[PDB]
This record gives sequence, C-alpha cells and structure tokens, in this order.
Amino acid sequence: MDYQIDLVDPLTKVFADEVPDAWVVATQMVLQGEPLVLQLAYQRLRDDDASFSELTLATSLSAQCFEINQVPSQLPTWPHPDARYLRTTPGLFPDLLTPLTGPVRAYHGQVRALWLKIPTESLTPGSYELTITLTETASGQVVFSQTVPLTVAAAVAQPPRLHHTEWFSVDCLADYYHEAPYTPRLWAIIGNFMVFAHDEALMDTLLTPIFTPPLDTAVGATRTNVQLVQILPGTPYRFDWSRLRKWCQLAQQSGFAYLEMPPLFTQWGAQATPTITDTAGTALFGWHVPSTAPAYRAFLQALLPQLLAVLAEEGYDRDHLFFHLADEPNASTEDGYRAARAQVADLLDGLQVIDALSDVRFYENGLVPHPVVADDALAPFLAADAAPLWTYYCCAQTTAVPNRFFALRSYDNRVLGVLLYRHQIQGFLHWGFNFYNAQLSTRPIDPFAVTDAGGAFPSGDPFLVYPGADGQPLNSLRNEVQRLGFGDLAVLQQLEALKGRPFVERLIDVTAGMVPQFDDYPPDAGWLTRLHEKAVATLAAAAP
Amino acid sequence: MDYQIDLVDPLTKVFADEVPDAWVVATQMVLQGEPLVLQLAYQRLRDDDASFSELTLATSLSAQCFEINQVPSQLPTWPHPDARYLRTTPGLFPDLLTPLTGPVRAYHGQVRALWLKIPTESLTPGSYELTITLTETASGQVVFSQTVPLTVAAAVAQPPRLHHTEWFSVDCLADYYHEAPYTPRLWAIIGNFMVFAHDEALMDTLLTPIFTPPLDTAVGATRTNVQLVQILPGTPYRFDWSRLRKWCQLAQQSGFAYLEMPPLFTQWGAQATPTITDTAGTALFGWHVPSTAPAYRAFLQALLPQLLAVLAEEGYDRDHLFFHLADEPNASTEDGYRAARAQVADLLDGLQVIDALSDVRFYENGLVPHPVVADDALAPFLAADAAPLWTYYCCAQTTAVPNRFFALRSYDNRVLGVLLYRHQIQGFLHWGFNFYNAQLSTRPIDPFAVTDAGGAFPSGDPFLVYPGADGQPLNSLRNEVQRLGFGDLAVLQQLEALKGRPFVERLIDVTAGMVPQFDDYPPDAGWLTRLHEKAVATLAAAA
Amino acid sequence: DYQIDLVDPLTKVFADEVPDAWVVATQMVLQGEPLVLQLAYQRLRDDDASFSELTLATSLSAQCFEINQVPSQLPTWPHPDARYLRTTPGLFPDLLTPLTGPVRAYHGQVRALWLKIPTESLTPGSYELTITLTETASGQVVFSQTVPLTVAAAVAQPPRLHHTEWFSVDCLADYYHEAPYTPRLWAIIGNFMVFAHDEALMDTLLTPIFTPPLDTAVGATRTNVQLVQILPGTPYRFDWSRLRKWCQLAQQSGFAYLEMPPLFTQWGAQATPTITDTAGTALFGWHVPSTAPAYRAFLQALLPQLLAVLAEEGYDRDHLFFHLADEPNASTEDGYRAARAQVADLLDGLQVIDALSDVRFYENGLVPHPVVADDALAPFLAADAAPLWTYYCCAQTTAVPNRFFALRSYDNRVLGVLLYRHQIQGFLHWGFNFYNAQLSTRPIDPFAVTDAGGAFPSGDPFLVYPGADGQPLNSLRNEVQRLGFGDLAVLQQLEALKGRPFVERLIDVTAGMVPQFDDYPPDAGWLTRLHEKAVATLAAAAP
Repeated sequence: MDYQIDLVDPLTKVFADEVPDAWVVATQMVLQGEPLVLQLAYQRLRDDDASFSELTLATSLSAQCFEINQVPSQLPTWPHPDARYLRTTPGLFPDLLTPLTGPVRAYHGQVRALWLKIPTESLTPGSYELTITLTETASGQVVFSQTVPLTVAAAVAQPPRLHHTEWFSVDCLADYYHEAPYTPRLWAIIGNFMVFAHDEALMDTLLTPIFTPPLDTAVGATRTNVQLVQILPGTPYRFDWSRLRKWCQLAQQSGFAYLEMPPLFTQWGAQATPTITDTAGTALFGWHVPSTAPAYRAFLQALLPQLLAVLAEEGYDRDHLFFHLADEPNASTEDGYRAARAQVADLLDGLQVIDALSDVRFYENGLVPHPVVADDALAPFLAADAAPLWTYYCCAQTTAVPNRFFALRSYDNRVLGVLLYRHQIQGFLHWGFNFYNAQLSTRPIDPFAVTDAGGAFPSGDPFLVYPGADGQPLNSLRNEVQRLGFGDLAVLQQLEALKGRPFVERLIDVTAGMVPQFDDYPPDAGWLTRLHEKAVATLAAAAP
Repeated sequence: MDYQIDLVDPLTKVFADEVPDAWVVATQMVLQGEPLVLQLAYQRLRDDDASFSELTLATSLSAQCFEINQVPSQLPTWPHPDARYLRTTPGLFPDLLTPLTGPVRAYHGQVRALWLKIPTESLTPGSYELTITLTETASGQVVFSQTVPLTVAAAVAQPPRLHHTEWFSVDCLADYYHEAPYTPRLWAIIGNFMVFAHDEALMDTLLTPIFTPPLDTAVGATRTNVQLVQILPGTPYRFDWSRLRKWCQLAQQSGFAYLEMPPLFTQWGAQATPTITDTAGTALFGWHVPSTAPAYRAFLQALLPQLLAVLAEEGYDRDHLFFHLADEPNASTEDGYRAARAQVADLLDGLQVIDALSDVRFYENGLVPHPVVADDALAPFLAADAAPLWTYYCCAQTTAVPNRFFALRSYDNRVLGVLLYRHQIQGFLHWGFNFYNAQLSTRPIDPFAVTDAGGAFPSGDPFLVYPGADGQPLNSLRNEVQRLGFGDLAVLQQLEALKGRPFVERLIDVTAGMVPQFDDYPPDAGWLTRLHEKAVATLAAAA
Repeated sequence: DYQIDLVDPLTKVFADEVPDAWVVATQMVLQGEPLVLQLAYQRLRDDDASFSELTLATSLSAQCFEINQVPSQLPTWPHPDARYLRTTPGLFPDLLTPLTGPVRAYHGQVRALWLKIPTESLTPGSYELTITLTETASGQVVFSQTVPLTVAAAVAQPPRLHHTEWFSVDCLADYYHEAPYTPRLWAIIGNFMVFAHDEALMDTLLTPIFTPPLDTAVGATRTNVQLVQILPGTPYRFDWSRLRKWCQLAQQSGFAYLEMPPLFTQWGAQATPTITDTAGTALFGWHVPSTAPAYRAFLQALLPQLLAVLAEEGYDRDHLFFHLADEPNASTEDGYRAARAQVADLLDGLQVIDALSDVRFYENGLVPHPVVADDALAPFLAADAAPLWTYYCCAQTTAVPNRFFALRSYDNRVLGVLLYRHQIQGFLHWGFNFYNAQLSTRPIDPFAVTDAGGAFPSGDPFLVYPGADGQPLNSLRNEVQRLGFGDLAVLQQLEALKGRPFVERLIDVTAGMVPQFDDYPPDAGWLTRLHEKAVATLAAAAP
C-alpha cells in the first residue's frame, strides 16, 4: 500500500499527473537476438516528510535500463489537430532517456517510468522466467516483484532491409558543444553521434556536408560553416580533401554503407547557391550568386570528377551515393527547379539523384526520376507504380498519417514499419536527427528547454537525440518506438522469406480488418502486437 | 474582433493554460522615481492555418517591456502543501523574463503575457495619459487600445533601508559558460551579474569567495575552485591578492556597500575546513583536515590581519564586512559549533560575525549572538527582544510564511516587505541567487530545463536569475515581484520619517484588519495596494 | 460582441470575474446519470442598453437554471485557511431559478446558467449535444458548442447512505404567514418534503412530535409546531391527527426513515421541550427540570402509544431514529447522565443517536450511536466504531468538508469519496431551512440575510430558499453535493463488481494518497478522473 508500481504497455506515454493502464502479463516470445522491451511506472503513495524514497532495481537476466524524463513543449500541435492527439496545450511530455546508474527515486504526488530492454543474443534458445524486483533501499523490504515468462526461439532475428537517413547537422554540434569546425574534440563528438545513428537509430545512409547544406536557412543568413571540401584562394580551382577523408573513415568505421550529398541549390525554389568559402574565408557562392550563374557551372564541372574519385578512394562507389539538387519543390517553383537542373543535368550522369517532393508532375515531367514522397501524398505514386519509392514526414504531415510528435500516440510512430512493408517502400527519410536551431536557423536553441524550434514546429519534429554533457548522444522514446516499428518490418520481411509475400499481405490485412493505408490505419494499436506475435510464432514453429 | 487582450494584476501568474482576470483601469499615483508596473495577457481567437499572428506594441511613454517565459518544474512543492499553492504537480510555470526586441507573437490555443514598466525618474510632476496599443502587423489594424491615467507627485521616492544578500556562485558561472577561473571573459560575466544584483535585485551585500565557499557540497566532494586568495607553496605563508583586488573593484563600481565572507568551517557539523589549495594545485585544507587542526588555526592567524588590511584598501572597513562561522547548526551539531567557535573566537574580536539558525537555543547559549532566523521561526526571538535581527527563507519554509516558489502566489513573495517593516527586521538573506547545480553539487544542471536542483528542491528555490547567452543575467518574475515588496517597505519607511513609527504601524494594522505576522497575514492581496496608495497620497500631500 | 464559455461545474462564477473555460472532452454516463454543465456569459459590446436578450436551445432535453448572486455579511468564521475563495462581505453565487424566458447578457458583469441533461430516457449509444445561443434582436447565432455523450447500457444505481438535513416547520409558518397547521401550510410542507427526498437525496426526516428543543435561547419559545396534541388534564389523552397527516405526506414523498427530536434541552439537557396541551397550558419547558418525575411519567405514557401510531403509518422500530440530547463534554457530561438515566429503560430496543466529538463517551457506552463532527473522526476510526455517522456545521471551519458560500465547491463534493473511503454509514446536517437569527430571536429574510443575522458563515443555516409560489428553490450548494453523492454511488456500484480493496486501491492511486477528512488532495481534477475510470469499468463489464 506504500507504492504503486506496475508494468505498462511500451506504447503508453506516462504523464506525471495521470495513472496509466497496467499491462496484463502474458508469455512473450522473441527471436534469438530480438530484445524484450517493457516499461515500468511507479510512485510512492505513503505521505511522509521526504519528497521521494530510494529503490533498488534487480533483474534475473541482464537488462539495460533508462529513466523516462518529462520535457517541455510550447507548441505541441499545428492548427486544427485531429482526434489522435493526446494533448493540445503547452505542458510536459515524456521523451528523453537517461541511463539508470543508481537507485530509482520514487516520488509522492507524481508518476515516473523506466524503459527496460532485455538483450537475447547471448541466450541459448529455450524457456526463461524474468523476475523484476524493487527493494526499498532504506528498509530492505521488497516492494515490487513480477515474473514475466520469456521464450527465446531457435530462429535468429534478421535486421530490416530499408534505406534510412535522418539528416545530420554538424553545425548544431559545433554550436551546442562550443567547438570550431573541425577540432579533434569535435571529431570525437561526431564519431559518437555517427555510432548512435548507425547502431541505435538504424541508419545505413548519412548526410555529408561537402559544403554547408543549403537547408533550413533564412534568405540572406548563414549557418556555422562546416564544409568538408576546402578550396584554396585562386581562380584555377584547387581542393583540399583532408576533412572529407577523415569524415568517410569515421562513417565506414561507424558502419555507414551509403553517403548522401547535400542539395546543390537553395531550398524551396532553387534560386541561389550554397554558402561556399575558400580557406581565407572569402565567400564564393551563397544567396548573392543565383543557381544559373555560369561561375557555379564551372565550379561544379571542376569539382564533380575529382570528388567522386575521392569518395571511391574511401570505399563509396557511385552505387553507394545519393545526390540532391534542391529540396521540397511544388508547382510554384517548377521552373526554378527546371532551370537549375538544366545547369547540371549533363554533369550528374549515371549518379542516383533524389529529391523530396509531393507533386507527381515532377516525376512524369521527369524533372525528379527518383522521388522521396510525403507520407500524405503517396497515392498518385502508387497508382503510377514508381520504383524505387521513398517516404518522409515533417512538421507539415499533421493529419491521418504517421509522425513522431510529442502530442501524438507512440502508435502513430510505430505503425510506419508495417506500412513501409505493406506498400513496398524502399526508403525512409527525416530532416531532423539533431536540429538544435530556431526555424530558419535565426539562432541556436537549448534542446532540453525548447523542443518546438522556437515556437514554429510541433514538438518532437526537429531532433531525435539530445546532446549529453559527456559529448555522447542521449536516446529518445521516439527513437525507441521507431525501433519497434523497424523490428515489425524486419519480422515481416523474414516471414516473406519463408512463405509468400502474398501470405504476409493476407496476414497483415486480416489482423488489421482492412488494407492499412498510410492515411487510414486502424484506430486501435493492439493489432500490431498481434501481427508481430503471429509472425514470430510461424518462424519459430518452423526452425531447426 | 479576433484577438483577446487585457491588462492583468502584477500579482497574477498567467498560465499558458487559462485566461486570467482583467485589471480594472484606475488612476495610478506614483512618487517621482517610482515605476508604474503593468502586465498584459494575449491570445488570438481566430482559428486560421498559421499558429500565430505578429502584433506590434506602442506606448505613449517610454516602457521597458519583457515577454514572460513558461519554465518547467518536476518538483513544484515539498510534502503536504497548504492551500495557498496554485498548482501542485509537474507542469510549466511563468518565470523567465526576456527583453522584447521585436513584434509579439499571439498564438491560437494558448495565453501569453508581457511585463511592462514605465520609468518615472525623468517625468516632471503632473498628470499623464499612458496609452498602450497593439497593431496587427499583417493588416496594419489596431486590435487593442487602453489608456491608464498616471499622476506623478512632486514628492520623490526614497530607496528602501535594509541589508539584503542573495548568495552568489562563481563556480556556477564558470561551469555554465565554460570559462576557467579566472579568465577575462569570466570577469566581464561576473561584472554583469554583480550589476544586476545591486541595481535590479536591490542587494547591498555580496558573498565574496576568499576561498571556495564550504556550502552545498557532499562530504568528500569538490566544486570548481574559485578562491580569490592564492597561496604560494611553503610554510611561512605568502599570499596573492590579485583576484581579490579585481573582485572588490567590480563590487565597488557596481555599488555594493558591504561584502560577506564565507564560513570558516564546513556546513552543518562544522567538522572540517574549506577546500583551499596553493598555486601548484596542492590541497592545504579540505574534508581531510578537521576544524580543530592547529595548522588551520595557524593559517587564519596569518590570513586575517593581512586580508582586513587589503579589503580596507578596496574600501571595505571592519564595519562594512560580515563574517560566517558555519552554516545551519542544529541541536545535535551544537558541540561541533562550540569546538570550532573556540578555535577562532579570539581572532574575530570587533568583527561582525553572523550565522543562520532556526533553533532559538543557540541564541539562549550566547553561541550565536547575531542570528539570521528562519521566517517560520521568528516568534521566540522577537519575544526575547533580539536586535539586530535578520531573516531568511529556503526549501524548508513550506507553510504559512513568505517564499518565492514557482507554485506559490506572487503575493506570498511581495508581502515580505510589509512584514520586515512591521516587525523591525533589519536584513534579509537568501542562499540562491544563481545556483546552477544539483543538490549537494554532485553535478551541474541546465537552469532553463531544470528548476528544482535535480528533483530535490521546490522550483524557484535555487536561483533568482538565469544565464543569458550574451553572458548577461536574465530577470525573473520572482525578482520583479519582490522589488514591489521592497517598494512597499520604502514608502512605509518614508512615511515613518514624516509621522512616527506608531502612526505607520497603526495604518498597516487597520488596513490589514489585524497585526500581520510572518505565519499569519491577510488572505487577499488587495490590502497591500490600498496601503501603498494611502502612504503615497499622504506623502504627496505633505510636499 | 459577446463572451460565452462552458465552465467547470465546480467553478463559482462571480459577477466581477471571468472564470476559466472547460475544454470539451467526450462525456460518458451510466444510463440514468445526468450530464451537468455550467455556462457563463457577458456582453462585450458597449451600446446604450444595459443588456441584450439571448435564446438558448439544446439538441437534447435540458433542465436549465439561472445562478443568482446572493449577499453575505459574514463569509467566514475567525482565522480562515487558504481554501477560502473570498473572506469579506460581498455577493456569492448560490440561488438557482428556473429558466422561463430569454437570457439577459449584460455589459461589465458575468452571469451563469446551470444545465442538466436527463438520461433515463435515452437508449444507450453515442449522442451529439449541441448548445446554442441566438441574439433575439438580430436572429443570428452568437455561440455554438457540441459536447459528445456516450450513454452506457449499464444502469446508474442510487447511493447507499442515511442522510437527514434537519427540517423547521416554524420557518415555513413564519415566512409564508400560516399558523400551524392550515391547509395551505400542509401543502407547502409537502412541496418541501418532495424536494428533500428527490432533489436533496434524504432518506430520513426530522418529525416534530413536539417543538424541537433546538436553537432556542434559554427561557424562550419558537412557534409551537407539535403534531402530538394533548387534551387538558392529568390522566394523559393524545390526539394524533397532525402526526398522521405528516406521516402520510412523508411516505408519499418517498421517506423510508423518520427522525424524532431530542428529549431534553440543548447544551446540558437541564430541562424539557416546550410542550402544551390543547388549551395552550404549558406542561413542559424551560421551567421543568429534566429530572422532574412528571416528564418520565409523561414519556412512559406517550412512547408505547406513539410507536403504535408510527407503525400504522408504516414506520417500525427499525425505521426510526431517536435523540436524547447533543454534545456531552466535561461540562455537560454530569447532567447528560442524569437525564439519560431518567429515560434509558424506555428507549431499549430503539435506535438512539446523538452528536459526539469525544470518543471516551462512545467507549463508556454513554452514547452508543455517535454522529461525529467531520473534524473529529480520527479517534473513532481508530477504535473501529460502527455504525458511524458524520456531520459538519458552523464550527468545522478548517481542513474539512463544508458547504459555505466562501469555500470551494470542491470542499462540498469531496465528501462523497471520503464517506466511501472511511465506511461512514450516514451524513447529518442541521440546516435544511433555518430562516431565523441565531437562537431563534427573530425571523430573517433568506434572500437578504444568509448568515443567521451575522452569526454563522453564509451557507450554513439553509440549503433551500422559499419560492413565492410555496415551492422550494434549489441551490448550487445542493447541486454540488448531488455530484458528491453521485461519486459515492458509482464507487459502491463498482465495489459490487470488484471488492472494497480493489475500489480503495483505485481511490488511493488516483488521488496519489489515502484521502482523509482533514487531508485531501489540493486540486479537484482527481475526482473527475476517478469517476470516469469507475464508469468505464462498469460499462465494460455489462453484457
């Protein structure tokens, strides 16, 4: 009666001021390598003179444990929020994950939660009993004990097949951690952020600042310079490659199979050029030099043969590279995109060139052969059978479709996985791995205090990871939930290897009661848990 | 149509969550020098496709204007909150003030507020007409206009008389801005904070780190070293005053009349000494050297004559200095205070030594002749007619008494001023000007994200000011409200100059309906406004 | 032009203040349970008319009331705690009047409506309730709001609890100018009896067998309301016609229990009730001691005969409550013994109840069935006393539930969950309709004087007001207590489904603590959540 401690659904968001639903315990089954994921909520009902009481966690198998931290939001939603959104007004939302490194503090008058992962690659197949205990460190009384049966199947977890890039901001690390591009300490921090990106965020593709990306910048303004290709004073062009080389050695070592090149013109119109300097610091391109400048055709004609040469030397052939022209064109800016392409189409021969888009006309016009499409605009590109096809979401995908905002359900994030599968999407892109700026980079923000880009974007949009004091990225609930969805993709793919694709499509549709669509998926979240278990049971029932 | 915009009482806290009540415009009267202070709440009612619509602010007279910023709290109260507390669970609280440097953004679905002050120091006496307007930047249409009459008496606002110290942490600036003690950029930042403290927090007294203060430190741990007195290696003690000369020059140029020295012994038990090193970096004193160490007694017999001489050269004589023995002894540590006392008492003859208590018993013993007394513990000291008397408040003053927590009313902050007056308290001390650490300084915290010392202290306790990115302090609502309380104390002091004390005491009591006490003051704030008005009208009429 | 908003049912809307809005959320009710909303309104447009007229419509049948501002000159007793909303003489929202025409929206003042949507006749499902206000000059719509409503298939069961609010016939006599007992007085008594059972949720009625010895100055006489009449002369003959009348209206109005008045005088039990014969000659009263052998002989005659008449009216020994005298302390204890000893043998077999705040006198067996003040329950709960009742009155000013105009509506409704949590079998209040000054020195006008002539906090003495047509008018204090009772009912309905432990567990978890009578959560939202959870669980188990 002194404590209220309970396991909860991993898709619940635990708010400090409401008691959540208990998970009813049932036997679990995981492929060997697949972790078991639980969430545990807790408060101290005893009304004594101390604000909290210390508790000791124990597990009968090795686990990895996080505290879930409440973080502020001043703009949880954009206008006209639909009925999926949990809350709507400025408040606190759960998101940040800090490692558990001592006793847990159970507070009176408010609820808190832990994130628990039980790794399984060391476990010989068979049946287990997982006991979780909390002990009042002051008295040695055991206040919580819960046993969860865990079967580890003979079948090994395969990883998912999908291209995944979450845009990377080197300037945001420079500014936050107070380090000139590119000190040794900055290189160490970038390293840490890259290992997280590959291993924990399940990225195979990485944005590489060949020059400072012409992205999220105010007309006329300037992000901290992060160009990896450096250029000596002088008009016959001579390149210094040392930073690119070091960059690629760290990506390779961090596990990246692909690098993604920044856009060659400016966002939303392709009107100007990226802010490029020489080694003295003298601007050569920028907002004052239009896209159609002859000087910039000449700059690139020189650069592109040599740059591919350097990238191949570092283990990235033309089949392991993605290029961009300009980001997020629509009908208004059709002819800007056209005009800029015309300056450069003949230089990008045989390269894979992609761009993020909503308007199918750009694909039929052939301006954009390889489109990344908004997840509320997919239907016209499915009609036309475009392959390959990628998807993305951002501030603007507010209605009916998947997204990761603080004020939405975790289910709206996780449900991406099955939907990538069901509709044969090959890639997923997102602009905000680590954007710690106000809209249009007018100034830096503190990501622990501001999650809404300075009151411009719904919270949860601009960054997936927080910058730890030690230079190490801190995990988020949004990322751990995105992982569950990627683990859904991967078991469905593994199931398709054993049976039809037809078989898996029938099984998704029957478990949903419908063909799940990106803008129309079931209102209840329980069907995902049931698809995932069925998939896992069919692969186990069939293993040697 | 379209917007919803109203003036609100200065003592209202506007949540992003709720519409507050409108101030009914009355004529204001100010003595000359005294600012008019207003608050303005705002919201866009039109449900378009933009989240917000920019507005422009104009005033008839020069205003300093601030946007009021919502800040997170994970621990709004300690156990068993009384019913004065506004909210009692984790959420956002209005506290941080940022200069308004452009248009204001009126959002749909959420309320926001500005703090406005109209200086009066340059208006010649008379009747003015303060008009406040907001214009929609898109449509050039005016969507808010209110006019507040303002009278400026020929009578001049005199400043409050009272010792006030709010403990300063150099280690917290060093760590937040990532500057080693003591670089040129750290000196400039310290200066910025020192000028806010005097002019904007109304302090006359500054905590001066002769050595790193033995405060809020876990047994056996260490904060960044900020000691102003440097010791050269070797046993006939040679000292380097350079850091301390610089400190005192910035202190004096910022207007501080008094400096406060840190405790000579460790907090609570008084068991050990402060962490002092030499120029090579070698530990001379600390947790591993007891208070009763002959060496430490020797060190202070060398240090105290030489430091007094140097402070006097910086223009702080023995009657402008406060000294500390050990913070916060209680019944069970009483002997440790005695033992430490008896090592150094002979070296402190003719110095003003003070320490902070809740137990009256250390006063009854003569152990602490000059007590700083918790504001929920005053009654036995008032009765034992102790004088001089200072008071303080911290985490541990949760019930029935003045404090500044995010979750208490602004009233509970502002009332402090009349109560100092009424009960003849001579000083006010607070431990948290700018503590940007977790409890016991086990690590630094982000003061914009964490306001409760890592979930140990009710939010609004550990710091008064925030660290701006330019290196300048950012103001708080808590400070602005407490400045109103000092404004109350000032006019009542000025009124007692004209009539006696009995006259003023009598006006307080009749206006309140009762003799107001620290643990028993009227339920509604209105009476503070009426007494402020009464005392101003009377003073103006005498000019 | 207008400013119109749904507000929380627990909000008190003052004329001089805009209250916070209710964010619409899907409402779930059991079938039979009503949806209750409050609606605040004002005109912003500043024309030359003081008000403009509006028409209300609702897509479902609604029962609607205007909330009326009523005066108080004594809002609190001394030393009020911080829960008290206002504490000086003003106007307070309380009286409820049927809405018979259009709403008048005024400039410079806020007003409110109380809205109830019955549900007994909706078949289960999802509904959309639309609420609209339409300016009548201009035929346009100035407010529209849809609130979603699910009516479960699971049926709302009534609360289990004994509840009496003491009834004063003399106050109906005096106010409507009717001598006991005329045809028109009987009809007005019935109107009040019907409200009592059906609208105030009483199962028990105080029956004036003789004029109740309550609220009477020593040596005085309230109007004679005795239903039992006594022919003149010493071999005692009784006339039952007024009793039979009383009992029939009581039974037709739905009362299962009748409550007999105290046998001895208040505060000491020194003397006897003011009893006359039919000539008018006084047989008992202030002039006859309680030890008088005549009073015992009067009751040995009366009691067997009254029990027989009451059983004819359908009220047996298990459906009657008897009183002796209230509040034995160290003073009165000696004469309460004296008096008790004079009659105890006649009362064996009968349920005898009395007010008691000292547990010694329960243990003693001096008072077997105690009605305990809600600020004194701890020692009785410590002794597992059972059955146990509670009351509150002028004297329960601090930390505990009450009804006062100046308290939060929260502090009234919260009683429901606390009665459940602590297994309290019954609730008694003294003031159903006391329209007199203290000690019954004179009648008062209940629309103009709400504090018994400046004696008791306003909201204490009566729950209903007297309508011009001789029908009771409702009050907000009554509507809010009906919420509290609705909470108790769902919690009891849920205990039939799970057990008590499960329901205690949900109470404590939702509250974040074990709620006590003198220590319940700071904020009221936890009640709304608790009520929602209970209802969702009962709906889910229906087949």
